[PDB]
Amino acid sequence: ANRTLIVTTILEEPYVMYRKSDKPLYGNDRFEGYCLDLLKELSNILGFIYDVKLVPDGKYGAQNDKGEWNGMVKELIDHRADLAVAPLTITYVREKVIDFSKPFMTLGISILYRKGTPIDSADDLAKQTKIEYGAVRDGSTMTFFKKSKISTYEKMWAFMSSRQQTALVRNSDEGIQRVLTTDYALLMESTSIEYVTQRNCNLTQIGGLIDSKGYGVGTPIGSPYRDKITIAILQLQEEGKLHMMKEKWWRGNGC
Ligand SMILES: N[C@@H](C[C@]1(C(=O)O)C[C@H]2OC[C@@H](O)[C@@H](O)[C@H]2O1)C(=O)O
Repeated sequence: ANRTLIVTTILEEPYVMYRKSDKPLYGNDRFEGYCLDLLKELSNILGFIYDVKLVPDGKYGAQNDKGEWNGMVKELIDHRADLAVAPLTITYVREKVIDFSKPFMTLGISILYRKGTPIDSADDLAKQTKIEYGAVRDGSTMTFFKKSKISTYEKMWAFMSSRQQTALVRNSDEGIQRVLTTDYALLMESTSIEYVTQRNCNLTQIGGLIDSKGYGVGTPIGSPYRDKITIAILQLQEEGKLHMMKEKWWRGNGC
């Protein structure tokens, strides 16, 4: 408990954001959000100090054809970060190469679209071509479709990848702008959809959850921190703190 832990993260509202201030902010103070509040709580419970670095390449983490990982996942593999604290989705393929705490938040893939249409499910998207749909390129949602053996999701992946230049987007902001200004539905995690729909009363989640998973803190395989982090997350849940943090960043208060 002396060396400063390096934490890798990624910009994604309301998890991780640049704090605004009339005066200059330095180091960790530049960042705010649900995950920064979480990290602070974890650091208090476990008694460590930390240095927040964005993932250099700006990516969550995916495998290329040669099987090579990038993004926050690779930062951990290569021991360039001690922890990843982000909306980092716990997946089977990632568990092969990094360890995750128990989840601090649960979510599933769902659909962000506008209100007032006859679209009620992924099946409604899949059976037509007029409304475009896609996902953020190279994250867990995209990979879910790429790897699905379910007929509907296979059809959807065929659509997304055949029209990849338009259907797949670079980040959440691009995807939301597409929903706002074109006839487009974004495949998106339910937690992130909820943030958006609270802030724009024209937008809605369409249908239910397409899968069921969690965000967890990532560590390099074998890290002693992983189980300690799980214990801390369990404590925060027990204390009602995870609920309070969600309400602070999704609803409003407090503050
Ligand atoms: N959390 C995902 C990344 C991503 C997704 O693939 O869904 C990218 C971006 O997509 C929109 C929304 O789901 C947000 O939480 C982000 O999650 C991951 O860990 O790969």
